[PDB]
Amino acid sequence: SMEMDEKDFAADSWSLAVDSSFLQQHKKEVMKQQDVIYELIQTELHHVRTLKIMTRLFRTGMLEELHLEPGVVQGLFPCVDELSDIHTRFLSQLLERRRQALCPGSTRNFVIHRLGDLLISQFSGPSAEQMCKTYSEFCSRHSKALKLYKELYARDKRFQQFIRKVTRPAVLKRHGVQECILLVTQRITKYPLLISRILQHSHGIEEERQDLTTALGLVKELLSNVDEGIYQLEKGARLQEIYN
Amino acid sequence: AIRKKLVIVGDGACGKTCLLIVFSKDQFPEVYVPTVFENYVADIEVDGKQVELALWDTAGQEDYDRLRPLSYPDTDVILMCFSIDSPDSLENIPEKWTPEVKHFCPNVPIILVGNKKDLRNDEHTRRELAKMKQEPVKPEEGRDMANRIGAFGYMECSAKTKDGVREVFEMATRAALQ
Ligand SMILES: *CC(=O)N1N[C@@H](c2ccc(C)o2)C[C@@H]1c1ccco1
Ligand SMILES: *CC(=O)N1N[C@@H](c2ccc(C)o2)C[C@@H]1c1ccco1
Repeated sequence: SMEMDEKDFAADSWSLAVDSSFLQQHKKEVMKQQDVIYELIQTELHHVRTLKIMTRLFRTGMLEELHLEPGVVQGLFPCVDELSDIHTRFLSQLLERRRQALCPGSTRNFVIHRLGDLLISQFSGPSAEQMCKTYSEFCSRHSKALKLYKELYARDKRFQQFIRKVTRPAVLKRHGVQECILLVTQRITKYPLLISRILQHSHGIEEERQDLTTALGLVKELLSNVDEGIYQLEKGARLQEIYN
Repeated sequence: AIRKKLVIVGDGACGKTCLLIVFSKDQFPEVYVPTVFENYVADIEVDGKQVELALWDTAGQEDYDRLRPLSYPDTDVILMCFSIDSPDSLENIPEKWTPEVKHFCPNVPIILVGNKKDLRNDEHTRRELAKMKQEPVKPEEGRDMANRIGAFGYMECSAKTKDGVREVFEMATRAALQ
């Protein structure tokens, strides 16, 4: 992550991020809505950062320092480039919406009144198709990635020393290889929980209540499609085991 | 320290996300209770042994039967959660959650946990349940269910007051070590 965005999302809530003289001018219902919108963006910022750890610390470090067999690194980090593009673009849009909403003379005081339209765009058309195909691929390769990691850690001493070295910093405590993989798989099922709670505090404007209800329906359709498109791959699985 | 993995399972209304947040945070969430839990690695010392306990939630995965099992690989301890203000969440334990956990996590200890124990003597809770011919889950109903499903043990807590929360995670660490 970049320092500018980390400081903007350092507080435990929107009500603690904004100045208290700005907070006091708003109704409690607006503060409740903004607190959940802030959590959505803060968790998306953390999710993009998990993907950057996977591509730039783990993936690139393995290609540059290790002598692994070709196609091994791809098995460990399936679809990470595609996933990083999808989520970095979505995050860019969420952060621009916040930036546009800032008061002149402030880098922290804002209210996002329109979010539903942005969530509909992300979870419909070509961008929904790309998230659906990418998560169907990633989640079907998840078990194989963990087993490949465990195989290399137990048999390759150099790989073992590499892992101990790059995961040693305290900021990486919950971001080892297997932890990053499960963090990515779990991301998509967080969206209906966050959107339903934003919707619960967005009844003031009927257009916004409608857009958030549409977005919620779109995310659930995507999750159901991803769930139905999963079939766990197994390294060295025989054809007979697959067609039975 | 040795690394152990904990996963919490249970219905959407069981309070599992709140339990993981209150244990992991440090300062109680008096301003905002987060909607979601990402992960956490707790540093725990139990009976003289130091353990790194990785914490995971299955909230959001309840309706997705093919995504949900991806949370199970290499789990060392399962917390099986139900809500004391929801006898329906207790009834879903033996024939929905227990067979799935025994299938994907064979020989992994399960601790059955009764969340929201503060609501056992709440007036609004008792009145709302009385309309549907129900009452808050009794301690003996929790123990008998834990005994019936082959649970390692039965524990109660309140994420709201923090009572019993530390004891649940210390016991889960001991269970993961056996
Ligand atoms: C993964 C993906 O992009 N798609 N899943 C589709 C679907 C419909 C029913 C099921 C089980 O899966 C729809 C969507 C798509 C759009 C265009 C081509 O595929
Ligand atoms: C899950 C749980 O035990 N709790 N959730 C609470 C809450 C407060 C506001 C909203 C939308 O939900 C109340 C209770 C709690 C409070 C602090 C710790 O747990």
